[PDB]
Parts: sequence; structure tokens; C-alpha cells
Amino acid sequence: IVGGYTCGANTVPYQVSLNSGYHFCGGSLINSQWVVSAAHCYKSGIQVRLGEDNINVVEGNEQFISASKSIVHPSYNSNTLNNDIMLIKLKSAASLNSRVASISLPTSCASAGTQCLISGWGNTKSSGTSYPDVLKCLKAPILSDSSCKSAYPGQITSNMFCAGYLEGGKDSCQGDSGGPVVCSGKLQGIVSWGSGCAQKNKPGVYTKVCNYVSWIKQTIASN
Ligand SMILES: CC(=N)N1CCC(Oc2ccc3c4ccccc4n(Cc4ccc5ccc(C(=N)N)cc5c4)c3c2)CC1
Ligand SMILES: [Ca+2]
Ligand SMILES: [Ca+2]
Ligand SMILES: [K+]
Repeated sequence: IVGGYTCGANTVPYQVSLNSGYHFCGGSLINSQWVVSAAHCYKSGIQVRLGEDNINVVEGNEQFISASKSIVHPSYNSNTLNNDIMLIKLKSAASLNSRVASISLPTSCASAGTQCLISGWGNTKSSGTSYPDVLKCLKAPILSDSSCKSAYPGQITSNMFCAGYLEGGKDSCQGDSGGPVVCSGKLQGIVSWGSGCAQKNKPGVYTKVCNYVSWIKQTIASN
């Protein structure tokens, strides 16, 4: 997150860190046994870390649970990032508390201009590299589809939306991938891609979750 603020210890309780010996992507807990992240974050040997603030210090609220199963969306296209979503099932159920909570699936898509909260442990530099230890937060509005498509000609699909600032300075970045985009208390997006980070006229692109609700519900019920 570029141009964000320090959220504060367990302020985004559904935020998950995917670890494979190091943090490599964010995720969102949708229930005691399932996490939603991006298909581009797919990897073997995933450990899910819940209730994390500072990823390099154990402050005692953490729950480290191995993944038993990974399911990348059937139509995921690594070339275009269309359908950038994966489900991750936990070996054992997480213990929900004030620090570890699940986020609800959206019942409908959100409108352009709706304010959202994006979070993660990604790079905080527009151009440079500086990874934080504590979770960063950022408020950003959903952009109009026209603005999104104008910004990335021939690359935006109906499964994507843009959020951020056209004037740049604030965005998600590498390290935030797979992370939640929460608008009006529902998971509306997943940090997917972009052109650099916080650049003028290059907002963040997010997987449009509301398109995936029956897929998520059905997949979960059968696994
Ligand atoms: C050909 C085509 N249709 N494309 C559509 C868009 C897609 O963009 C991509 C595709 C793949 C990768 C990729 C893979 C490994 C490591 C870093 C990679 N990056 C850079 C990358 C990755 C994640 C981001 C999250 C947020 C932001 C952001 N500004 N908020 C930028 C990111 C940049 C990519 C950007 C690939 C090109
Ligand atoms: Ca801390
Ligand atoms: Ca910690
Ligand atoms: K990334």
C-alpha cells in the first residue's frame, strides 16, 4: 500500500497473510475454514497467518494454519489476469475472535464512487521498494468503468474494476496481491494488478468479487 496509513493491530480482522517461508500475498477469511485470494498468488506449501499485525514479530494473537487444498478459478488466464481468484481451505478451522473475523460475500456489485478499504503488507513506495512490517490501510473509491478502460485499453474485462486515484499517490502495490477490497462491509475486490504503483492515470485493478459469489458458495459446499 502506497500513501496509506498504519491500520493498527487487528483493525482488519479478516486480513490474512499467505506465507511460504515468507509473506508473499494477502488474502481474506470468508469463514472458519476458507480464504479467498488471487489465482496469481497460487503456490504449493501455503501456510495461512491470521490475526497478524507485524509479520516479523509474534505478538501472540496469531494463528498459523496450513492449507489443505487450493482451488484456482477454472477460467483463470495467467496472461490477462481475467478471473484472478483462488480459494484456500484450512487444515483446521480458525478460531474467530475480535482479531480474527470473517468478511461477508457481497449480495450485489458496488457502484462507482463507493468508498473502499484496501489493506496489505505490500511495497509502500511509488517508485522504490520499501516493505512494511505492519499492515497498511487505504481508503479508495471505486472508479467508473470508463476511467478504468481508458487507462488500460483492451485489458479490462467485466471481471475487473478500478479503484484508486487518477491523480496517483495512493494505491495498492506488489506484496498486496490477493488482499481484500471491502466496500460497505462486503468483500468487493481482490488486489490483482496494475501499472507500477500510485502512478498518475494508472489506478489499481481488482478482481470483481460480486461476479464470483455462486462459484465461491458452490465450490466451498463441495470441498
Ligand atoms: C497481456 C495482458 N493482457 N496483461 C494484463 C494485465 C497483467 O498485468 C500483470 C500481470 C502479471 C504480473 C506479475 C506477475 C508476477 C510478478 C509481478 C507481476 N505484475 C506486476 C504487479 C503485480 C501486482 C500488482 C498489484 C497492484 C498494483 C497496483 N498499482 N495497485 C500493481 C501490481 C503490479 C504483473 C502485472 C498482465 C498483462
Ligand atoms: Ca504491532
Ligand atoms: Ca505478528
Ligand atoms: K504481487
